[PDB]
Amino acid sequence: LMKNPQQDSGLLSNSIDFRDQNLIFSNSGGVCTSSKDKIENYPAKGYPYKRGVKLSFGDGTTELEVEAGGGDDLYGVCSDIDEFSGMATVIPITNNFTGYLTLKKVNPGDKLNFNQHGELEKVKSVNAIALSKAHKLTEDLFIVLASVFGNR
Amino acid sequence: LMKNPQQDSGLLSNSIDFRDQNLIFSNSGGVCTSSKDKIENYPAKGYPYKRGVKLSFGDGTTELEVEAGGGDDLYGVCSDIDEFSGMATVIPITNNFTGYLTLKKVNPGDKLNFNQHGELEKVKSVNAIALSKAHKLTEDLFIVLASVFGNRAI
Amino acid sequence: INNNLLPFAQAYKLASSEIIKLINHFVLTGTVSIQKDGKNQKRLLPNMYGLLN
Amino acid sequence: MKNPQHDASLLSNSNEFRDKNVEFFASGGTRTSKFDKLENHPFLGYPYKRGVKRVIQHYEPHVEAGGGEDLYGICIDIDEFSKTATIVPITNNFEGYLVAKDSTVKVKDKLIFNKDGALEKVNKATINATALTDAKQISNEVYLVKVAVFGNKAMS
Repeated sequence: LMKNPQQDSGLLSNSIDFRDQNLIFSNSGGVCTSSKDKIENYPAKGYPYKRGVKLSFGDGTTELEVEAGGGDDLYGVCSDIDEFSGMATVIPITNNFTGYLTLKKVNPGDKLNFNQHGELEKVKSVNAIALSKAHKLTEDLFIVLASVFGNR
Repeated sequence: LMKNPQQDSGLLSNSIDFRDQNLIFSNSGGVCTSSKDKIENYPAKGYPYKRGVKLSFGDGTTELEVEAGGGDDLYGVCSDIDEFSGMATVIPITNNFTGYLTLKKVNPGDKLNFNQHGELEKVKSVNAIALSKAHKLTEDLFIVLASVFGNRAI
Repeated sequence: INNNLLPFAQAYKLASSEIIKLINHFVLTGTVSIQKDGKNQKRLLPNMYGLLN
Repeated sequence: MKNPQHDASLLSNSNEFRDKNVEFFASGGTRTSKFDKLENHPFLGYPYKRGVKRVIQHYEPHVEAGGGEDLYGICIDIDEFSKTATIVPITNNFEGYLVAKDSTVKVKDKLIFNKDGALEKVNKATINATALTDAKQISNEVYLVKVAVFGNKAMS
C-alpha cells in the first residue's frame, strides 16, 4: 500500500534498458510540470496517494483534511505523500495536471471520470483524458497516464 | 495562414503615431500578461495559430498533437507558433487569457463560444467575452479582442 | 524576425519612445487612450488635467 | 470602508494573539501562493471582499459587485486613492474571508454568489464554494465567512 517501502536485499539489480523505467508506484509528481504550478499540502486521511481528493471535516476540534473521493466533491489531485508528517501534496482542480493516476479495475483519447474512491474510470463533470493504456503494477493496482484540465 | 505576412512590404513604415498600431495578425501573446501564466507547447497539426485547440491522437506511433477545434473538446488557446519547429504555444483552459483571437466570418459584451474550427462565434460551455468589435485583416480574416476565463456550468 | 524578438537595448529604446509619445499626448490633452477615436480611455484621478481640459 | 477609522482618543484593547484576524481590514487571503494571478481593475461602488463582474459601457470597462452567471472574479483588495481593485480571476482558487449575505451559513455548506456579490447557502450553483467556518458578525449588517472558492461546477 505504501509508495516507497524500505526493504533491504542481498543482491543488486542491474539496469538493462533506459525505457519503461518510470512505471513504478514511487514515481511521484507529474511527468510534465510547470514552474508556475500552485501546490498545496493537507493532513492526510487514509492513503490518498495518486488519487482524486475531497475536503473532509471532523467534529470541529481538528482542522479540515483531505481524503480520497470524487464526483461533485472533487477538490484536487493528490500527487505526493510525506509519510513522516502524514502530509499529502495536492494540486487544485483549478490547475491542470499531467501524470500517472490510479485507475479503476481504456485507450488514448478516452474520457475519464473520478469515482467515489478517487480512482479513474471510463465515462463526466471533470475533464480527464487518458494518454496511454492501463499499466498493471499489482493484481489490484492499475495506473494510467492522464491529463486533468478542469471541470467539463 | 502565417503568423507573419507572407509578402514583403514595399515601403518604409512611417511610425510616428502611437494609436491603433496593434491591430495586426503578428501580435502574438496577450494584451495583458501575468508572470505566473502557465505556458505549454505542443506539435502543431495544421495552422492553429490564434485559435482554440483540442488534443488529437494518432494511431499511437507518435505523440499526440493539438489541432484547431472547440466545443466540448476544447483544451486551450494557441497564442503563438514557431514555424521552423512546428511548435504551438498553448495556454490551458484553466488559465485565463486576454487577447486578439480569430472570429468566425458582434459588439463589446457579447458572449462567445468556440466552434469546430477553433473560431469565436456569438452564442455554451466556455467563458469567452468580446471586448471590442471585429477587425478585418483580410477579406476572409477577422480578429476580435476577447477575454477567456474558463469553462462555464451547463 | 520570424518571432519578433529584439535585443534588450533596442526593445527598450522603442518602448521608451512610445511611452514618451503617450506622455506628450496626456500633457497636451489630459486624457490617456490608445485608440485613434479617443475611446476606451483610462479613468484618471481628479486634479489631473492637461492644457485642453 | 476597508480602513474606516481615521481618529480616536484611546487605543483599542488588542492584547490577545488569539482571534485577531476576523476583521474587515484583513485584506488578502488566509493562505496565499506566490503563483497566484492578480489583476487590478477600476471599480465603482464598493466591491471589497465580494464577487465582482465586468461592466462595459467613453471609458474602459470596470468591475463592480455582482454574482450569478456574470461572475468574473473576487475582489480581495482595493486602493481608495486610485480607485482600483485587486481581483483574483475565477480560474484561480482562493481561500479567505468573504462577505456573507446573513448569519445563517454554517460549516460544510455550499455557497453561491448573489446579485450583491455576497455568499449565500445553496443544484443552483455555477461555482464551487465551501464554507470553512460559521458566519461572524463584524457590523450590524456585515457578516464574514471563511470560504475556499475552487473553480466552477459542470452543471447547475
